[PDB]
Amino acid sequence: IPIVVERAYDIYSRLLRERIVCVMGPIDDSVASLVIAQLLFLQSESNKKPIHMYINSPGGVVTAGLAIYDTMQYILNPICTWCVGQAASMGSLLLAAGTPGMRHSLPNSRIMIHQPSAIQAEEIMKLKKQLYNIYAKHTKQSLQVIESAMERDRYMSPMEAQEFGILDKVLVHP
Amino acid sequence: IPIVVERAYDIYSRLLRERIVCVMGPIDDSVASLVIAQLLFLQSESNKKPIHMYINSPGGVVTAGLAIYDTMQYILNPICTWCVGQAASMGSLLLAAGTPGMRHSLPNSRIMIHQPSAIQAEEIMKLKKQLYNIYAKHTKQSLQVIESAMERDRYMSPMEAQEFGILDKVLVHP
Amino acid sequence: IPIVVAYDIYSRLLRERIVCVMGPIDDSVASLVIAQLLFLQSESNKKPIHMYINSPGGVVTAGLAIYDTMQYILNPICTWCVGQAASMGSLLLAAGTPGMRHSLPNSRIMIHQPSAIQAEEIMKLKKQLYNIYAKHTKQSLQVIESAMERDRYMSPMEAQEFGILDKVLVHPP
Amino acid sequence: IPIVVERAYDIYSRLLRERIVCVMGPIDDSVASLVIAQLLFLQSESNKKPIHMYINSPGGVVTAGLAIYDTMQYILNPICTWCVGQAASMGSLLLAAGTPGMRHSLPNSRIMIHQPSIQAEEIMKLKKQLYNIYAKHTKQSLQVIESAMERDRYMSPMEAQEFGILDKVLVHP
Amino acid sequence: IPIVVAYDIYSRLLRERIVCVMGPIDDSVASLVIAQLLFLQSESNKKPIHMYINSPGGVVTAGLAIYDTMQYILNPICTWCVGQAASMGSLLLAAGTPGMRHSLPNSRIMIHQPSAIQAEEIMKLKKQLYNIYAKHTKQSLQVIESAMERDRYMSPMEAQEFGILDKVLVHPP
Amino acid sequence: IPIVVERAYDIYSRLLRERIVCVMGPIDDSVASLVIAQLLFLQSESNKKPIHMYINSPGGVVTAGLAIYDTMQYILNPICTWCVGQAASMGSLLLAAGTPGMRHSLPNSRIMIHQPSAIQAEEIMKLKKQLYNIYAKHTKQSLQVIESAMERDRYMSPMEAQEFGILDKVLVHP
Amino acid sequence: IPIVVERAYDIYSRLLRERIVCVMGPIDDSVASLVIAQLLFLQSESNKKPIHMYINSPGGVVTAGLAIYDTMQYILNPICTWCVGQAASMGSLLLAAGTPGMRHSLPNSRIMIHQPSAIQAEEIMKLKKQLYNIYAKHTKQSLQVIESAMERDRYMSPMEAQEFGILDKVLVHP
Amino acid sequence: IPIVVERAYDIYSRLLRERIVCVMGPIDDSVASLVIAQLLFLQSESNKKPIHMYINSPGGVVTAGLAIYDTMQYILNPICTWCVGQAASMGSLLLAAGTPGMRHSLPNSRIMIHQPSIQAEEIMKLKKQLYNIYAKHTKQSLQVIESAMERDRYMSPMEAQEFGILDKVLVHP
Amino acid sequence: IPIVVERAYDIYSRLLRERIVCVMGPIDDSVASLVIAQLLFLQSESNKKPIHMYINSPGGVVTAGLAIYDTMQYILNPICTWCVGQAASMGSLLLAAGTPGMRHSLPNSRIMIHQPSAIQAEEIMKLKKQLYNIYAKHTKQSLQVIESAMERDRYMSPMEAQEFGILDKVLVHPP
Amino acid sequence: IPIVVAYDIYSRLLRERIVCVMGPIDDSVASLVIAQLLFLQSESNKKPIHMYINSPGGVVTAGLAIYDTMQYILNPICTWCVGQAASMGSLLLAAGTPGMRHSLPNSRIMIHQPSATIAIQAEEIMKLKKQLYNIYAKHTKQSLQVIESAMERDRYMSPMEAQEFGILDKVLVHP
Ligand SMILES: C#Cc1cccc(CN2CCC3=C(C2)C(=O)N(Cc2ccc(Cl)cc2)C2=NCCN23)c1
Ligand SMILES: C#Cc1cccc(CN2CCC3=C(C2)C(=O)N(Cc2ccc(Cl)cc2)C2=NCCN23)c1
Ligand SMILES: C#Cc1cccc(CN2CCC3=C(C2)C(=O)N(Cc2ccc(Cl)cc2)C2=NCCN23)c1
Ligand SMILES: C#Cc1cccc(CN2CCC3=C(C2)C(=O)N(Cc2ccc(Cl)cc2)C2=NCCN23)c1
Ligand SMILES: C#Cc1cccc(CN2CCC3=C(C2)C(=O)N(Cc2ccc(Cl)cc2)C2=NCCN23)c1
Ligand SMILES: C#Cc1cccc(CN2CCC3=C(C2)C(=O)N(Cc2ccc(Cl)cc2)C2=NCCN23)c1
Ligand SMILES: C#Cc1cccc(CN2CCC3=C(C2)C(=O)N(Cc2ccc(Cl)cc2)C2=NCCN23)c1
Ligand SMILES: C#Cc1cccc(CN2CCC3=C(C2)C(=O)N(Cc2ccc(Cl)cc2)C2=NCCN23)c1
Ligand SMILES: C#Cc1cccc(CN2CCC3=C(C2)C(=O)N(Cc2ccc(Cl)cc2)C2=NCCN23)c1
Ligand SMILES: C#Cc1cccc(CN2CCC3=C(C2)C(=O)N(Cc2ccc(Cl)cc2)C2=NCCN23)c1
Repeated sequence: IPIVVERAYDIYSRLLRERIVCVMGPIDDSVASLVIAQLLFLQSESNKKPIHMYINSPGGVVTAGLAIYDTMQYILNPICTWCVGQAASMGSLLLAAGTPGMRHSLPNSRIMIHQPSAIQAEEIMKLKKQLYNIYAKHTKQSLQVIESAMERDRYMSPMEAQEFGILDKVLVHP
Repeated sequence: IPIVVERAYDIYSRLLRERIVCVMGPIDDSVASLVIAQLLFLQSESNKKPIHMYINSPGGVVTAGLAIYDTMQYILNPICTWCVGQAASMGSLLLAAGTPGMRHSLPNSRIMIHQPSAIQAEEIMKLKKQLYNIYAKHTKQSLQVIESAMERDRYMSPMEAQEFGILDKVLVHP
Repeated sequence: IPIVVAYDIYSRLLRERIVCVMGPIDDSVASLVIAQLLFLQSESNKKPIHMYINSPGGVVTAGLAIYDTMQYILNPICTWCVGQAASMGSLLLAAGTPGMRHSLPNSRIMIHQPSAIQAEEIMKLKKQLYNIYAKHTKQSLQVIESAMERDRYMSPMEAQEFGILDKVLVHPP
Repeated sequence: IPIVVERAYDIYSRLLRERIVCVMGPIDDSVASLVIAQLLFLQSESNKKPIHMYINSPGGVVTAGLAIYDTMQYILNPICTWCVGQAASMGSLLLAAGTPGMRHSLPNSRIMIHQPSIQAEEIMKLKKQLYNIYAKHTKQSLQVIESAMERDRYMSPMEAQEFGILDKVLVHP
Repeated sequence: IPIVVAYDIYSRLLRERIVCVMGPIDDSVASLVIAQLLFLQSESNKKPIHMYINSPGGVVTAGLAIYDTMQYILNPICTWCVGQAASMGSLLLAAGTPGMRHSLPNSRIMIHQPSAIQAEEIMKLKKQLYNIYAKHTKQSLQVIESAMERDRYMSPMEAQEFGILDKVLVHPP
Repeated sequence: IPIVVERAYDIYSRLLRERIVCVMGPIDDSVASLVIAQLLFLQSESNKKPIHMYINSPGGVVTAGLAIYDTMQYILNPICTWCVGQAASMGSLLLAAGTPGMRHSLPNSRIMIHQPSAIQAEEIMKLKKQLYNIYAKHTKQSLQVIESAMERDRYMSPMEAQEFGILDKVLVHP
Repeated sequence: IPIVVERAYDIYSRLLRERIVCVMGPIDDSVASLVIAQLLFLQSESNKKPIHMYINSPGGVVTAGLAIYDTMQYILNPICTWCVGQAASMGSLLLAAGTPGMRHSLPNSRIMIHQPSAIQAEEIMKLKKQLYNIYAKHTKQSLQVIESAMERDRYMSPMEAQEFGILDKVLVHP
Repeated sequence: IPIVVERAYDIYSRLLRERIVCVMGPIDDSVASLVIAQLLFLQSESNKKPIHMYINSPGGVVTAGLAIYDTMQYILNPICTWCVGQAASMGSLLLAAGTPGMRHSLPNSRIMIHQPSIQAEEIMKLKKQLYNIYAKHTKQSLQVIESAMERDRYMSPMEAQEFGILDKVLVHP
Repeated sequence: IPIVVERAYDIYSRLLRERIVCVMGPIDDSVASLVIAQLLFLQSESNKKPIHMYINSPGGVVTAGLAIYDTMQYILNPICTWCVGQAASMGSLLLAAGTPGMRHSLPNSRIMIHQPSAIQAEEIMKLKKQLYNIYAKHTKQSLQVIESAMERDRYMSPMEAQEFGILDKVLVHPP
Repeated sequence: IPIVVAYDIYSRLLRERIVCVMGPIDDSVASLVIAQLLFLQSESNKKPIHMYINSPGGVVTAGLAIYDTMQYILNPICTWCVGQAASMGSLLLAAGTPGMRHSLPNSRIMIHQPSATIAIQAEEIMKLKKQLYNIYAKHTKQSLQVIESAMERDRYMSPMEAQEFGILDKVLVHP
């Protein structure tokens, strides 16, 4: 990982200085802990300067993704979400959880809300319903529209995602 | 692990200077030794200022969880416990052992006191009864209610765990 | 391992004169524990050292090397058990200074030994353990021998009654 | 496995023709199914002729050993148990479960009723089933069985005879 | 395994009343050797059995199970060592009928034992071996004990002098 | 393994009915037990008819080679040894231990008496001297000539091994 | 492997009844022992009925291949060799070792005399020279022509092999 | 590995500043190179100040242990050897090679000169080098060293003192 | 790796500051590139000052051994070779390749010039003959003598290696 | 890796304008060698650059990337072979600037390519081989047919034979 200088930082530390938090790759408890630590640090530096979440994630552990979601809801800051590459499963929940008006995608990204695939059947569906309710709330779709949509094994383009309510804006340049 | 200026710390060192101790992931002896060392250290800086324990944990080794528990009870400081993600098995014992009035969860966490399925049968039950007595004391439920509940292979929402006495506050914002 | 203020937290512990024995005891754990005991003795021959024990046991000869160093140095040694002290773990707990052997209340202590050398050597080593435990608990050889045959754990108060430790502590005295 | 002629038979088939069932090596569901099939087979050939069970086992899966134990008790035949090598844990339960007066060991065998090492309550429910079985067939009290089982040790055939696990120690026919 | 005239060659050996003990001894080797000894006894209680031993040793309790069966049956047993008889191998060689323990001239014999159970059990097993070896070599316990401490092999003639075997054979007598 | 009619045998059973014993590949205890069983069996069919041992072997376990050797010396039969391919280490000891006048090789075989580089140092040398004495006896070379030759990490042609006394006849045709 | 009937044989046993010996695949000591056993059996059934060796082999252990060669030279029978697929390294030596006039190849086979790639440098070259001398003898080329040719890492077609003297005949139908 | 301050030093660097060289765990070429580098370094700082070698080793590669032995003999410094835990095989050779009067053990250590378990002649040439080294430093005859080394056993520090491997058994400074 | 004292260094760096280069363990291309880098650096610091090479090795890759050899011959510096533990196969070639009069062993070392047992047969012999010519040259023995001693799978003591020409002095203590 | 005075020793070599090509060539080695060559060119596009080669070969496309970078930069490039230069290693050796390609005396050089690459179609493997034929022809000044016949031969050359063939200019013992 390369070093940059004005002051020396490895490049990911330099991104944190810009108020950017990276969510790349599968989400597990360790990624969630490092993402949460950064969200709370950046709020500490300022309650109202926007925070940017870069998402390129195929998904990951549901409870770890919900821990990130709950922290995003908890801090006061506007949070801008940006999808590069893809946002599948828990990645798309975090993308849709950004501050309204500030959820973005680059033009070739792929977005999926279908969930892939130790605990009991009652617990798996309780978690499933929590996802149904988060998605309904942030997309402004009905529970039934969410449930039928998550049953489809397929990706959407940024513009379909925009029309469904996961995203507000599709980019190309600044 | 990103670096943050304040004066250059990795972000987990910065959490500790905020008096936050992280309990993420399975508990084993090496997790316990690190958590204990940090609790004693924060006590030595100040025996009055509260300490905050952040818990996202599926449980782990019982004796190592009991070492953390005993240290929490030993130090003078008030201890605020916070659940994000999940607090299951020993994770939820540590959450319930926070200072009364100061046990919290974020809204989408999942809490389980049922214990997961080399020592003798007498020893396994002796440990199990040590857990029954700890949970009964911090929830103020009777031993028989703790015993029947832990037989249920379940998971509870934050609001149920509040009513049961595992925690005090379910918060969404500051 | 976090950094405190510059100091990684385990080096800060050593600055308090705390030596940690967490986990299976083998030769390199023993080499590090011994290095630390001799270092702390050279800082002050008389100031107490604190040994934090959370351990399932380990290699007998490595255990006896730590034991021999503990008896060698001039310092008083406070032992503290958290979590557990099983097998060689509990030998090191029992070997602290008379009056300064402690446990927190939910610890489990065991002196039974779990199940390459000849049979005569295994028995010689076993009798060295019987003699060490008899000396520091003040029990007879026969009592130690019969107790070590029972595959069970003791609570802190029962270990206190048997003579493995002196005090079960809930809060700071 | 060599063949013996009389008709051609592998040697283990010859033994079963002798009314001998072998319980060798760890007990698991597979072993239990084969042992049970053989006990039931021999009963259907005659529910009066004795059945011989040859045991050389370190033990194994408790529920699999209980399945064999129950079948032994269910069939009408007298059952002679013979210990060669060792009978440890479930091994020694099956040996002690033979028909009274018909439980034997060769002279250099080792016998252990200590058990080695699913939810905590279920582990003790199973252990209680073993205490009740050992008490019934040895005629010791429950308290004597429990103390004996926490001792991590083997017995000689003569000690196991005194305790009630066996009736006879042999040398020759 | 070739076929001779119908008979695989190892079954033809059993027809000569030869039982092979080749290789590490474990519980299934012992179960097969015992099955064969009892089979051959039922063919003729009095006809000699021949035991071919080429073995580095193995599990002690499995070894003692074969030993106990050898002493149990009525038959005389000729032991023959080819290649080697180490540890439990050499116990079974020494345990043949007095006068009928043999070796070919380039065999190596060892009674030293190589280097999960408690230390007391390992010593009990070791003393059972001392008593077996003392009985069949006619040496005192002290002599057996000192010899087993030496990590070395003996030639056939030295094993003959020590009492492990009776005859070193080059050609058919 | 093909089957041949004569009355249906696999071809290795047919070799045995011709009084041929195969010693192919590394020698270990299980090879030795099978070779010994066949030598005794062929002796029991007839103590006078020659037995033929076919050897293509890089050597193997010393004690197992010595068991075969001792059996060869024990039985009454003349034994013809034949080397094709190679006879190295214990393989070449068995070749040299054939009945005098009846040791052969095919033309392109390679023969080595040098020994390849858990027991004590005294035991390893005791075994080594047992081999020195066996080779000296069947080649009728002196102990010191056998000792220096075996130090040479070499391989010899059939004609050299004839001159050294390892074998008697090098044949191309009947 | 399927069974055929007039009399039941697995198909490879039926091939042996036709006096066909298969050398397929890499040549090691085990293949050589089974090939040798069959060559000697078939001579036993008849001293002068031709034997057929089918070769599709990338090569293998040199000493094991020389053991097969020496047996082919030893038996009295005419031996017809047939190459299908390929004959590389030791496979091509066995192909060229057939009775003159009776070495054949199907039209798409590939033939290589280049040798691919524990013993000392002196031994590797002694073996190499044995191959040089066998190839020179059966191809009627000079040692120098063989040595320079084996240095070329390349396959020949059946007709080049015919012209070089490895083969006598290239087929297409009976 | 914790840091100690005076300047920052990992604890093993602090020990070397004390003129202490650690020989822990198996001896191989890597360990030997580091030990040798340290002995030579300490000599260059002073060829008179004693060097202390702390040994807790089951042994290891003979030639690597001989490299250390030769360096120990080569440097001019007095060398104090200290055994904690165990000194077995090459371990015990290095312990016995300390400067006379300066060879120590803690009280519960175990010491073995039996060696555990390339061409046969070369294995004995090496073993002969070890016999000569042990005879020189213990002052026993070659015949006494050879018989002692074939016994598969450990000695206590007091026995090893009688034999000439050590001079002093300690408890405290 | 322990640390030693201005300035502080790991002990292997401190060795190089003394002009000591270590060849411990099996010789492969990366060991050779490191030893070579160290030889050429030491030559640039002083072209005339001796370099010391410490050898405890069982041998290794021949071409990598020869690459060290050629560098040792290339530099202007005198090179003292020291054998502790063992110098086998390529290790003993490097030991013999030190400056005449400066090749040493401690007393209990074992020395072996026998080579242990993908390239063609002709290349293996080409490389073996290069080893014969290097050993002949630095021991002052004939080719035939070197060829016959290398067929023997044995080790030499320091004193027989001395008599054979592989080294000059067996030392027990400093001078 | 030892420190010289702070400076790990491989960084000290880069300060001498030496670039090391040790061991097998793959994309990561090529990236690091290219980075170093362009670095040294930016320090001075006239001071010679030194490539040390001890290599059995490696991935063709990654060798060709180094070759093209050597040809692209302006500096004179001296190539030095120690140990061996096989397959893509010998291409790089031969690609140094004329008059400046060297070998130490016991090196082994091979232009035969071993029987690497993602697996590829038959026409692509031959297209690559013909790229290597051309590069070797241009720098050895041999005709394509001599190059082709020579690479068919599975063998190593000595340095003096490599010098006659046009792969290197100078074989040397000392400086
Ligand atoms: C897992 C988790 C989690 C997620 C959302 C909220 C909380 C509640 N927690 C509860 C407690 C708490 C909080 C916030 C806080 O944001 N800060 C300031 C701070 C934090 C981190 C850094 Cl690096 C710098 C500054 C804080 N300083 C003392 C306590 N405290 C948990
Ligand atoms: C395992 C364990 C364990 C758990 C709970 C209590 C104790 C008792 N122990 C007993 C001894 C003791 C203690 C507290 C202590 O809290 N501090 C101050 C300190 C500690 C760590 C750090 Cl990083 C900084 C400051 C202390 N300084 C000397 C001894 N000592 C053990
Ligand atoms: C293995 C071992 C071992 C265990 C217990 C005692 C001894 C004897 N040893 C014997 C020698 C000795 C000793 C003590 C000593 O404690 N110190 C001072 C010192 C040590 C380490 C550190 Cl970090 C700082 C200071 C010491 N300085 C020179 C010699 N020396 C061994
Ligand atoms: C698992 C199990 C099991 C164990 C103990 C008793 C039963 C009850 N069972 C109940 C049913 C039953 C039984 C006996 C039986 O002993 N025999 C005769 C028989 C059995 C086996 C063989 Cl080989 C030959 C003959 C039987 N013939 C039909 C049904 N039947 C189960
Ligand atoms: C484990 C074991 C064991 C070892 C030594 C003796 C005994 C006692 N056992 C005790 C019982 C017993 C025996 C002998 C017996 O030798 N035979 C005859 C028989 C056996 C096998 C074969 Cl193939 C052919 C014939 C026998 N027939 C019914 C019971 N019975 C155990
Ligand atoms: C291991 C071994 C061993 C090696 C060499 C000699 C002996 C002595 N032994 C001693 C005993 C003995 C022998 C020969 C014997 O050759 N035969 C005839 C026989 C054997 C095998 C087969 Cl298939 C067919 C026929 C024999 N029949 C009864 C006993 N017996 C051992
Ligand atoms: C390895 C090998 C080897 C290769 C070439 C020749 C020999 C010499 N050998 C030497 C001895 C010998 C031979 C031939 C022989 O061809 N036959 C007839 C026979 C063989 C096998 C089968 Cl199935 C059927 C018939 C034979 N009958 C007794 C001895 N004998 C070895
Ligand atoms: C392997 C090895 C080996 C073992 C025993 C003696 C020798 C001879 N060698 C011979 C050469 C030699 C020596 C000593 C020396 O002890 N020192 C001083 C020094 C060494 C190391 C450190 Cl870290 C600091 C200072 C020395 N400085 C230059 C040459 N040199 C080898
Ligand atoms: C692989 C290799 C190799 C082996 C033997 C000789 C050469 C020739 N090479 C030829 C080129 C060359 C050389 C020497 C040189 O020794 N130095 C000075 C220097 C080198 C390294 C360090 Cl660390 C410090 C100083 C040098 N500076 C520019 C070119 N150059 C190679
Ligand atoms: C893969 C590749 C590649 C290979 C050969 C040439 C080019 C073209 N490239 C084209 C671009 C380019 C080049 C050269 C350049 O040599 N330098 C100077 C520099 C480079 C590296 C370092 Cl570490 C320090 C200085 C340069 N500075 C900006 C752009 N640039 C590619």
